[PDB]
Amino acid sequence: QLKTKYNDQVRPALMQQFGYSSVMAVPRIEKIVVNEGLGSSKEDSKAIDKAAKELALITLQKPIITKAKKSISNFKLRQGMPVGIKVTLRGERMYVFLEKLINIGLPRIRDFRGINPNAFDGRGNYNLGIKEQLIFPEITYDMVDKTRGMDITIVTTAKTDEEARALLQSMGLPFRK
Amino acid sequence: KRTKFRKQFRGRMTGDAKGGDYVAFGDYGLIAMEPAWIKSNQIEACRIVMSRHFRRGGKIYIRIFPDKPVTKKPAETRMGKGKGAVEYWVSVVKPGRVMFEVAGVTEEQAKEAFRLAGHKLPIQTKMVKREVYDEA
Amino acid sequence: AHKKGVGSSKNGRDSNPKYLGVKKFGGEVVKAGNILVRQRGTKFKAGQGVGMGRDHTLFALSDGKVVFINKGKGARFISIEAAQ
Amino acid sequence: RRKLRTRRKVRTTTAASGRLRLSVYRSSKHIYAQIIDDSRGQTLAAASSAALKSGNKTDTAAAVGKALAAAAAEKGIKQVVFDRGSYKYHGRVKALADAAREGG
RNA sequence: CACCCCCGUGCCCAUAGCACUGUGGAACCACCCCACCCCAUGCCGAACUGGGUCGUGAAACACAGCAGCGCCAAUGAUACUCGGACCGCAGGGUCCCGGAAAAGUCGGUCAGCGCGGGGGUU
RNA sequence: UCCCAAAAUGUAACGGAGGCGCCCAAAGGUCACCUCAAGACGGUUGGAAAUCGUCUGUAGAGCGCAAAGGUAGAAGGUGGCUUGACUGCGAGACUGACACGUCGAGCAGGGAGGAAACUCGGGCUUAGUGAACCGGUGGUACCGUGUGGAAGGGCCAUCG
RNA sequence: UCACAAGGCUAAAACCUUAUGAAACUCCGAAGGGGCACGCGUUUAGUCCGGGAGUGAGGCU
Ligand SMILES: [Mg+2]
Ligand SMILES: [Mg+2]
Ligand SMILES: [Mg+2]
Ligand SMILES: [Mg+2]
Ligand SMILES: [Mg+2]
Repeated sequence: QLKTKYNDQVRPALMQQFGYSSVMAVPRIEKIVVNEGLGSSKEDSKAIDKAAKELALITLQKPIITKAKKSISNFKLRQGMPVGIKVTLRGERMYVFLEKLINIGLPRIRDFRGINPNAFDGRGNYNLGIKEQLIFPEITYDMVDKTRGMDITIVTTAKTDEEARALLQSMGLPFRK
Repeated sequence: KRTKFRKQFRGRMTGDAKGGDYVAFGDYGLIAMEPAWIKSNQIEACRIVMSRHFRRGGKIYIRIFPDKPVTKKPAETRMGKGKGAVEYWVSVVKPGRVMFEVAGVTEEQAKEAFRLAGHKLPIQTKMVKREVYDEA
Repeated sequence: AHKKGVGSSKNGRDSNPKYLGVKKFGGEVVKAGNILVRQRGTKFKAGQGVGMGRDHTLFALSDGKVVFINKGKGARFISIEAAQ
Repeated sequence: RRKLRTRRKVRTTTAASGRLRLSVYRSSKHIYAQIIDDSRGQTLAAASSAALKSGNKTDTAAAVGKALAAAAAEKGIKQVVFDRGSYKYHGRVKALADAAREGG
């Protein structure tokens, strides 16, 4: 699935849109990092298992339990307690989850007009903010307990935001013009 | 005056001025000719004296600072431990060091303002001006 | 028994016997085993034919002549260059 | 990372051993499998694959190990110690050793 | 050391390092490519690891330029000081005689000496 | 442990500061792999640090506790397998008035991890300690009051 | 690392120019001192074994 439409309409288009003398100088998609940041306010031995079920169905990968950096500050801060949940996607698994988004995830969002187009990770990388969860194809209230949100980041081989933004739009990306 | 936080107590020793130019900041300056311990209240006297003389401006640079604890005689003793931190704070001042420098005021408006300040100091001094170019 | 502290604050009698330092110097005929240095960390790291004890102590493996290698400062070595 | 070669190299305690070093550049499909004497900054044997391999690239695995074991035996190199780069000692690299271990 | 060059490895840990500009590709090297199993990711072939071409030298590497930053750093004079001899009630200071910094300044550098294998001089 | 301590060691005071009388069957052995604190920009709980992402990044982190030395080619951080946190010894040193205290290559018996070179007789090191006397317990079968046993003793080990 | 002087700057931390203090700060770093080898020299002690001690209040510069 996909990969060829990524070439056909983006790869030669960019070499004409810009002035790339090589097919390897042309920007790519390194990885899509999915990060769940529960805990702190949701410190439950039950919530850790709950987030895993929701994630291992959308991405179809086992999620790592990114523990606390042993920080003992004034507020609720301690040693090695489970706090956040991470899932790194590359290749087919990245492309399957990315396609599940532009075609199914992204349009099926309430209050949707697009995503913030401003210069994100200055050195050509994108960071997506998803305020909800009950908007995804595998995410339904019929098999879940409550309601939440999540964070996703796009890593591109682009040298600047200028080259990164274009690569995303031609790939299919809604912008609030 | 006194410092914010530190170690508590110290010691004592002497030899010729290390880091004290002549110009920088101001036009005219005041220089120590004898080695001493300049008390906090001793400087606070000089500031006030010079301050009054200039009325408005405050173009006085206090280059010295009491970064040094001194101890004292509770009443008599000797039979017992180390002495009270809280006597006074001092700045070790060796000949050559600039303690004070003035800006914007005239030659005489400074000769006199420093003369008054000298009378509040435990050591011989001298007034200075320009031609001090090591680093700027 | 009063509410004041069991341990009175502000002391100073406290200190310890304490030893250390270099035992054999650059250009010395050592026997095997002869300690060349007593140290805390690795001021001097073990060189050619010189063993390092549990407490970073540096001892001779074979008889010879002590040579010190000061690699720019930070990396220091003691080795043995036999007379045989 | 790059720490891996220096880690494996430093743990190969040089002249204390007396034995000779056996490098391997299994990064490409072109080795170097050099025999280096610790003391003198000199290479004794060595067997590559760049000039003639017979088509093989990761299959030549034993061949270049067998070639070296034979190449060393001529000079009388009997006592040796191996040193991988970041190479986990499993395929292409484990062969070169198992072929030298059996090849003399 | 025929002259160049590339891959390994070394003595040497900044006079060897970084940034910025450039030259390099079908010899070498990298990415790349797919990966079900050896074997592997507290999640993912990013990494290790396995099977190979093209494509592109992009990124990385290699070489070359340059003194903007780092790094090295004089000479002169000084601080200090062994020894000798003195001043001042004291803090402190001096003279002779050798040893002599640190900082700074002139200025120096975009390294140098090896072993092995590979590829070219149509 | 640091300073005093006068760049070898050592050095006093009712001189200046601070900690110890433990802890860990993994926080040990070994073999693998991993690399930190912080800032800037960007992102759902959040919005001061934070779970993530990309740049900078000799260390500004970490090392069970005090500090100093030390340390990323790891002593830091993960895992697999394992108890060398062994018995018999100790060439040669350190250090002390002695009594103590420390480091130790190598040899034997049996092992442990590793493919292997090898490494291991506790912990990155420097604190976590207590002579001797009398006695408790496990082993050993050396003495044993005419003789053979036994009581009692001795010898290893270890507890108070 | 801790302390600190005039100013810039920004929403004060940082950062920049000018400027300092340090037993428990150190990118540096002497003169001296210590170990070892040699004696080109000049000297005259030392070490070990055994007998007998006294001294373990020191004082000034
Ligand atoms: Mg310098
Ligand atoms: Mg002299
Ligand atoms: Mg003198
Ligand atoms: Mg006198
Ligand atoms: Mg002189």
